[PDB]
Amino acid sequence: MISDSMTVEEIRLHLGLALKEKDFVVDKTGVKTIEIIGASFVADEPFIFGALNDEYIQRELEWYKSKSLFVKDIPGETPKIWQQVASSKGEINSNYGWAIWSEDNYAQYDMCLAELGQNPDSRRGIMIYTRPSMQFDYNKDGMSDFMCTNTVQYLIRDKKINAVVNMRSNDVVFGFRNDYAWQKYVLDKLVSDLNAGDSTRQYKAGSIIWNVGSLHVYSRHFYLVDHWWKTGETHISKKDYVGKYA
Amino acid sequence: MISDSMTVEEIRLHLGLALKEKDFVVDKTGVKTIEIIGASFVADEPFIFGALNDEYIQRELEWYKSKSLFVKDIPGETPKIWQQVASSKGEINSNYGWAIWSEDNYAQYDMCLAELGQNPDSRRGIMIYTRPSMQFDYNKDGMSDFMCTNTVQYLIRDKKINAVVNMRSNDVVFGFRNDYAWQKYVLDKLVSDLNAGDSTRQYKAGSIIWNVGSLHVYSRHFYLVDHWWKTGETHISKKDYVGKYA
Amino acid sequence: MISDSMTVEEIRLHLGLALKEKDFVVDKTGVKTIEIIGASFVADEPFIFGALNDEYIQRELEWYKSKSLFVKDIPGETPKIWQQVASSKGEINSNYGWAIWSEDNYAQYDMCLAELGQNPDSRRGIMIYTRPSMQFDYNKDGMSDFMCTNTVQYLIRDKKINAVVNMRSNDVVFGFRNDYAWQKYVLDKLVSDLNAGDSTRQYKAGSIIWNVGSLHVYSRHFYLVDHWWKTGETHISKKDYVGKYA
Amino acid sequence: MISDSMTVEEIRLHLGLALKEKDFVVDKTGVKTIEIIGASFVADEPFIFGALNDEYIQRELEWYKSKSLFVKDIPGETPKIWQQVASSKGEINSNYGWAIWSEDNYAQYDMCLAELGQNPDSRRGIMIYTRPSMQFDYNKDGMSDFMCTNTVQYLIRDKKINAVVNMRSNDVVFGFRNDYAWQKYVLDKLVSDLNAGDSTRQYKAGSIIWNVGSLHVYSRHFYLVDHWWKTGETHISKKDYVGKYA
Ligand SMILES: Nc1ccn([C@H]2C[C@H](O)[C@@H](COP(=O)(O)O)O2)c(=O)n1
Ligand SMILES: Nc1ccn([C@H]2C[C@H](O)[C@@H](COP(=O)(O)O)O2)c(=O)n1
Ligand SMILES: Nc1ccn([C@H]2C[C@H](O)[C@@H](COP(=O)(O)O)O2)c(=O)n1
Ligand SMILES: Nc1ccn([C@H]2C[C@H](O)[C@@H](COP(=O)(O)O)O2)c(=O)n1
Repeated sequence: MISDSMTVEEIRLHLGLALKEKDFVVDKTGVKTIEIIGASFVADEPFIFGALNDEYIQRELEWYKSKSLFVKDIPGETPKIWQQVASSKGEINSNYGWAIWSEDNYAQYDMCLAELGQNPDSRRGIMIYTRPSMQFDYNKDGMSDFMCTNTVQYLIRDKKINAVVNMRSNDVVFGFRNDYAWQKYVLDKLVSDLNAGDSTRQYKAGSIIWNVGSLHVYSRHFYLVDHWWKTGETHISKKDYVGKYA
Repeated sequence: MISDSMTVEEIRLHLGLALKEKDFVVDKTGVKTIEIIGASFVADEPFIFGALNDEYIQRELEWYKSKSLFVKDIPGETPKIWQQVASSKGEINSNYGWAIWSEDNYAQYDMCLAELGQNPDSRRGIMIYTRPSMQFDYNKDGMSDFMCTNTVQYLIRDKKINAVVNMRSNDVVFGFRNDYAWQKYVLDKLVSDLNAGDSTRQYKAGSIIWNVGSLHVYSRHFYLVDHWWKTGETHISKKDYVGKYA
Repeated sequence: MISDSMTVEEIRLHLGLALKEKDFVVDKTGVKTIEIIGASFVADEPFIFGALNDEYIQRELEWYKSKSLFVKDIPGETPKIWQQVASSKGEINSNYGWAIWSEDNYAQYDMCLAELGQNPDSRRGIMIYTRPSMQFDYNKDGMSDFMCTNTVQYLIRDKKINAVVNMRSNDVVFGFRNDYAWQKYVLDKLVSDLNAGDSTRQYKAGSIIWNVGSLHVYSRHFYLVDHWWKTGETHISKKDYVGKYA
Repeated sequence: MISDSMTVEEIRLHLGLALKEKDFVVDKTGVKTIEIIGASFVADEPFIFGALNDEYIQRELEWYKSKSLFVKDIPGETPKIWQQVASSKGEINSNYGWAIWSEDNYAQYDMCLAELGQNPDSRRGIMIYTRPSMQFDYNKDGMSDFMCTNTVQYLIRDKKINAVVNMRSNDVVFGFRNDYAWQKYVLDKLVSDLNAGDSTRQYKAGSIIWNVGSLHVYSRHFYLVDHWWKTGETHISKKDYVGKYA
């Protein structure tokens, strides 16, 4: 059986409770955050707070597909968040396409596919993003990029494929929305590739279980939580917002 | 805030429900298991079903401390479970002492200690057990040992250090009891070392949160689940047991 | 006066000298090239090395005429070189017909025609291919197509119309042959259209001056340079070739 | 290899030959010019004919740094050449600081720096000054300013950075001296910024290659060419000059 987990709605409630109680934690940049530690929930919605920007997600998907570890290869103008985190040559660590499709990271996609193709019940169907050398690699050439995704395991039960996503650190507003788009993409891909290998498999995408060490909102997005707490709306324009989180 | 997780007592209940409903899954050895996928609970007891064998746990601790990748170096008679999984030269992968203390695995314990000593609020305080090359390493020289522990992250909040344990696969009866004893040991050690570096820290051991891709019971231990379901006792002698799981 | 420039024969000689001296530069694909920087010569021959394929050039002319930015609209089977450089929807940037005849690129042909029709001596008769936004456009939707032609200026002196072609990057073997066919076409067109406006003009096509930032040969075509260096023949079948550039 | 180009001394010779032969072309103002079409030379001197006025060049540098498209913002008294070419509100197009540093022109300097910092061997390292809409923009609000510089490309070879400057039109006497001072400034800046990003790069300024569609001298400066032809002096006072170009 799949575990009886929280949903995104209940995560929203706990994040609102945390802000209500001023349970703040100081980020490495010096700014405040609210936070749930050891979060586990079914990702039954594609975002938590904020708006869906399918345009950005598609540019990031194309970058993942290229497997490039240089932020300039992100289609179009590179987001400043990617610029500030990059090395002195424009390099990073956290291209998730490189992580699962590069032979440099030991063919994570292909090996998980072969595993599950040979034994559908396997507990060893897993894609390993992070690496032991990350202790030293995260600030190579002055980058600041310690891999936030650790592992994603895939379990086929009742002809549905469930993903168990293990993250170290996930921003609620931008992080989860982008990362979920990615994990949903890869799950759909895996289902396709297994079904294409044998037409009697008839697998379907199951649940994505999201496990996060520190799931947090930054102070600049507190107004989103505050507004939802008052009104029940998961998004406002920063201009239309009124309340103490200015 | 720390998430509102299940406790061991609730995990027992769900496993008892899975057996009651005959929710069986076939293991790679061909034997049946019951199973919870994407389990997440606070490890608030040192075992789930069965009895505590402090003698064995101490021998396995001594083996971890040696950092030896050979099963003959387990003090005394090497258990058969370790023999059947070892390579042709008696080698394995899953010595957790090697994983956190060897320089070959990039000094996991020391680097996580240095991180947390420099920034107590860090989300980057983590010990990475598994590795990308595990896709190929798990059956080197004919061993069968795919690393079950992925990562353990440590978060200091309110002067308590919480451990978030991410496992791929965990046997409920033997695995959890031994693995919990290990993770408790390391958490206590980390607290001590951080406190020894500065006497004003005054950190204390917090919660151990257990995240398991597949948390399962093998058919040979079904009689334990069944007996608990009927009586509420978490252990019987296999000889004293009466019921249909013989 | 028109400047005393190199000819194609002298370009051949310098390219042979570069290969002789192993003056190699590593392409972005990881492969080797020889190269002349800041090349300037009169294009007094329709190719440098290799053979003329009038069949391909005509298919590319028809695509230019359609002004389509999708590579599938190239008549017949699309060359793989155009496929690998295209976006995820089959789109590119470098349709030169779009560049000079589209109203989206500000009517370059028509405006240059009007300029030269009004003042034959003008220094402002120019067709601008590239654009400032090319810094961001070159990898839109995952294409890899940074416009190689910058500008072509047209100067009418002594009743002859001279073209000054400014390119960023030009492949010696395929690039120059195709691109020259195009630039010769447009020059002949411009002469026709100006003569048709006034029968007393009697303009004639003059010289095409080719200016290239990086004029290069890829390693897979080194055998052409090598063979010419030994024999003086500007083409061999790859099968008939014998020498160290296999 | 860098192409074997003419030097400034040879350009002087060809201009002296053109005047000797009365190879005149009528300017748009109705005045005569001598002219070299498709000129390409290494700028190995900071001027061709005339005298260096470091005072004026510094004022024009300060104007470029402000990025202002209004000629009144040139420090001190705005030169009449800039007044007669400006629009009804004093606006122009050809502030080169605006061209390379404004976000309105798509961040030319920064993007070329990011390209070359990521791949030193790149052929895509370029600053695009002009734009397709210049066909309409050159006489906006009655200005007369059609961008004279098209593109400048930068190529790093043998740890030297070579600039390839592509101009549509360049006055030999005032234009080249001012424009060269500008391009030298930017090349030195780019070297500094690349070296500051990584101390092992150790790049040095290479050659500036000057490519001009129409390189010309106006009739009011013919006395300079004539005097040099006779004596070899690259400058005279107009009062001290004696000869038929009065
Ligand atoms: N795909 C990603 C990459 C990064 N992060 C966020 C999580 C943290 O807010 C920050 C990483 O910081 P740290 O390394 O300090 O956790 O980036 C994320 O949510 N998802
Ligand atoms: N420290 C460990 C090592 C192994 N296992 C158990 C979990 C599975 O029952 C088995 C590994 O099998 P698989 O690799 O098929 O998951 O070993 C465990 O519980 N804890
Ligand atoms: N009409 C074209 C289009 C492209 N290229 C060649 C020049 C380079 O070999 C490559 C472009 O690569 P880069 O953008 O890296 O210069 O394509 C060319 O010669 N002519
Ligand atoms: N930075 C600049 C700007 C302009 N010009 C000169 C070249 C021509 O003499 C004139 C522009 O005229 P046209 O647009 O007719 O070429 O200005 C120049 O030399 N350099």
